[PDB]
Amino acid sequence: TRNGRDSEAKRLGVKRFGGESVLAGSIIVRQRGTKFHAGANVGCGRDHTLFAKADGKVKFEVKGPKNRKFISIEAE
Amino acid sequence: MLQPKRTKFRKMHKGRNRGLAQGTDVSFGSFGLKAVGRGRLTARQIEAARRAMTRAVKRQGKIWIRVFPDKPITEKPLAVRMGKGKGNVEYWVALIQPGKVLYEMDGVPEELAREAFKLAAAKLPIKTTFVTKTVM
Amino acid sequence: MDKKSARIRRATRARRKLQELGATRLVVHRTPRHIYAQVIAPNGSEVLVAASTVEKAIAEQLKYTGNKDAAAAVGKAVAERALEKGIKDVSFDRSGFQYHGRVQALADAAREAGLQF
Amino acid sequence: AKLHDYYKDEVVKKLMTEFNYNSVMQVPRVEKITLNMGVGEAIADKKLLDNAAADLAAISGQKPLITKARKSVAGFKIRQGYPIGCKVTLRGERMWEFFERLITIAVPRIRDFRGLSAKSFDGRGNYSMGVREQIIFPEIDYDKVDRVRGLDITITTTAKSDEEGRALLAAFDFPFR
Amino acid sequence: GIREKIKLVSSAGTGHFYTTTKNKRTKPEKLELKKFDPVVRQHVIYKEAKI
RNA sequence: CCUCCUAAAGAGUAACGGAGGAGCACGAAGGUUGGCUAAUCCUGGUCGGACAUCAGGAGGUUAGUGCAAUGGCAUAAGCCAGCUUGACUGCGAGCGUGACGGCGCGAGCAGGUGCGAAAGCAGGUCAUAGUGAUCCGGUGGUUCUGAAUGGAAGGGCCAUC
RNA sequence: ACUUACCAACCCGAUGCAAACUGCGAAUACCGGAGAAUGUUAUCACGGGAGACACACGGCGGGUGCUAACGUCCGUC
RNA sequence: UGCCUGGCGGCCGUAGCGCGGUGGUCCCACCUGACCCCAUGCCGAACUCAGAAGUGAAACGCCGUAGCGCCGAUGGUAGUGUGGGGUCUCCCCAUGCGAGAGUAGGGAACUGCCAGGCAU
Ligand SMILES: [Mg+2]
Ligand SMILES: [Mg+2]
Ligand SMILES: [Mg+2]
Ligand SMILES: [Mg+2]
Ligand SMILES: [Mg+2]
Ligand SMILES: [Mg+2]
Ligand SMILES: [Mg+2]
Ligand SMILES: [Mg+2]
Ligand SMILES: [Mg+2]
Ligand SMILES: [Mg+2]
Ligand SMILES: [Mg+2]
Ligand SMILES: [Mg+2]
Ligand SMILES: [Mg+2]
Ligand SMILES: [Mg+2]
Ligand SMILES: [Mg+2]
Ligand SMILES: [Mg+2]
Ligand SMILES: [Mg+2]
Ligand SMILES: [Mg+2]
Ligand SMILES: [Mg+2]
Ligand SMILES: [Mg+2]
Ligand SMILES: [Mg+2]
Repeated sequence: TRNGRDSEAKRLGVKRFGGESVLAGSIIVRQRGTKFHAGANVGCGRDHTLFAKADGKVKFEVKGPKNRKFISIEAE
Repeated sequence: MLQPKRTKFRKMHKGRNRGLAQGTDVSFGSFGLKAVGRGRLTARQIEAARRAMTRAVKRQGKIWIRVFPDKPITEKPLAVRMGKGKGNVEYWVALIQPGKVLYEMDGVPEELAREAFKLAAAKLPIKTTFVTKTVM
Repeated sequence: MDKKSARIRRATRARRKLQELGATRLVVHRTPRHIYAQVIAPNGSEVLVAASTVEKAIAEQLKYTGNKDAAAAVGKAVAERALEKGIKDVSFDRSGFQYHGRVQALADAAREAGLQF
Repeated sequence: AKLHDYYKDEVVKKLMTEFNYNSVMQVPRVEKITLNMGVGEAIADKKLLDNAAADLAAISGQKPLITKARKSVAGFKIRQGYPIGCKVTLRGERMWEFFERLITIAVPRIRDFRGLSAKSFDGRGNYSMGVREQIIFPEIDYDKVDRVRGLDITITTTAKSDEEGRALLAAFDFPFR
Repeated sequence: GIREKIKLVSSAGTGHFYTTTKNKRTKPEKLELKKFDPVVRQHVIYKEAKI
């Protein structure tokens, strides 16, 4: 039947890019699935939000046999 | 009259018809009818041209149609204001960029293929050129 | 899945969690004929201590190399060698095998000998 | 136990000399015997499946597994998870004790028996056959059987070809055509 | 919708209660679960009652 | 209210633009420990067929996910079993997203709990819809208040309708 | 069961098409760090006072319409 | 020090698949037995325990081999930021950036810790 509907934009995406200094707890990426996976010092929330578990620099990296994206936190 | 048998979606955004063609070589027959222009070919134009060249070769040889009208075209009727939803699909076009080989032929002498293509070209809204098969 | 691949799959989750926690792990390997034990540093690329039934010094005082008694011997051996190098706190990695029989005998022996897990 | 001994002492000997294998481990072995009862009509009468299970349990001395519908199909009017049959996987002593009972007393009691087919091989050595009456098995009582049922018998072997698979069964003097 | 609100009351005597929903048709039996009672500061058995 | 495209490779972005879905469900369909791995095609097989159940081979997640879409998912988030109630109470470094009201994510601390030998995991469900401010009133609790005083009514505070 | 000037999915080779396809993938733009020069602090916070929430055309990228409109609706200058 | 094997990693197809060959003293595997520990919505298949009669058949490791996967220039082409221009639905010029596909070619991995067998 008729169209006309759409939902509110969920403001997902990368909140802190590579090199950015973050304090423990800071959301690095809001995503729907695990487009990025949690690496060293990075936690994964119930809505697959990746967050900092320790103060430091955001590091993006491709690891493993499945060539997956990982967000980690390097000490600064 | 050519048309997709089924489609994922009924209607499609207008879009643009920028760039040069893909499929610029006689890949199946000995001769071709290449587009030099940019435009849309309707399913009726494609058929009209196909009929002309077929009658010309007295249904000897083999014909290939390298284009397919997979683009749905909508239209608002008379006495209808703007808005109130996208119009209804009326016909199907194939976007044509300069270089597209439209039709291909083999099994006929060059002179005949040239005439058949001259006759089909007159049914088309865009400028064409006769092309021959090449070694690479 | 074939026996080996099926076992590695069974072992992957725990090993990734141990990697994440940065824990020193006591890795056990079992075979119909032999039982092995290695204490691997959190990096996973270097062995701190090891003991097995392929070792002439251990196999000599055992009836059969692939039984619960041999497993308890390998267990006592790693813990003793680990404690001589100051390694006290570890995490047991059953490596896809059930925590039972031979694997259990090795872990209960290491716990007895003084290893903390 | 009798036919496993017969395999070891006389069948291996026969096959090795027939195909000229470099190793004894190349010799086709009888891997497993799978008995299956496709009830199908259990959807109307649930009790019918239970009798098919109790029948299979008498034939092979082990509790049958009641197989459920893998996917729903409109053709037979069945929904996913419906008990639509029962199977038994036979291995070791029970496989051999059954294999002897099949050749020695069950298969000879088939109505107007002349010999089972030798062309019903899956193309990779494994043999598939089907019984029409379950009363051929002396473990089943004619006076107590509610209905006349049949079952599928599949002999899974380590044979690489049908030629090899044929020779493994023929060596057990399996009643062929 | 066809699911009703129910209260789980503390057996510890304290007025404390948890609140949940229940499909009264499919599951007619009274719901029993061990839950933490913040008044006695211990895990006690809780039993279903009307909301 | 939710999902995709339009949306111009951060976020956001309009139209009576193009397509769909929600206004629930689940005491297990939740937690944990242990295990398991689809679709589809070919060959063989009682009744039995294009398709039911059984066996082998190819295949390699195209399956599955309570439901729309998209992103995820094998270490499975998919499927099964044992034990269970973490579908805990108080809090919360630090963040995201909003004009605001709000909404969301969160390691960690305290008390108490379940599962596991243990490392550990659990503050519901793969995630994102499943909703209703305030007022007024109802029910239970309460070191609060109690118009001379002691009570009480009524009010507050906590829970909830 | 046998067979046919018909139709024919899958698979292989060849050829195209896609806003709601992607085993590829820019230019730009955007986020963060450091450094100089320049710029009447241009920046942030708090406080006093507003106006404004009918926009228009032109360029580029689009939706809609007929790649019609001095049309209509977004983005960006 | 060399060869061989097992375990745990790095790396994540130049590393994989296929085809051919090859290995059992040791290791690994299949294997033998199963009352029991423990196990099967049935089954000692798997999980598991007690072993050593057999075999490297399968698997696994190693060696070889460009049928496939995979990696992949140079040059040209497509696009595009800025400035300019035309016949302005689309293009062109100056400048900077510069794909994707295809072509030549590469390619039968490389590497660390520990342990065991053998040899000098
Ligand atoms: Mg965007
Ligand atoms: Mg953008
Ligand atoms: Mg679930
Ligand atoms: Mg698990
Ligand atoms: Mg069939
Ligand atoms: Mg415990
Ligand atoms: Mg008074
Ligand atoms: Mg008073
Ligand atoms: Mg201000
Ligand atoms: Mg207004
Ligand atoms: Mg306005
Ligand atoms: Mg405007
Ligand atoms: Mg205007
Ligand atoms: Mg075995
Ligand atoms: Mg071999
Ligand atoms: Mg370059
Ligand atoms: Mg590139
Ligand atoms: Mg390239
Ligand atoms: Mg390529
Ligand atoms: Mg070469
Ligand atoms: Mg050595």
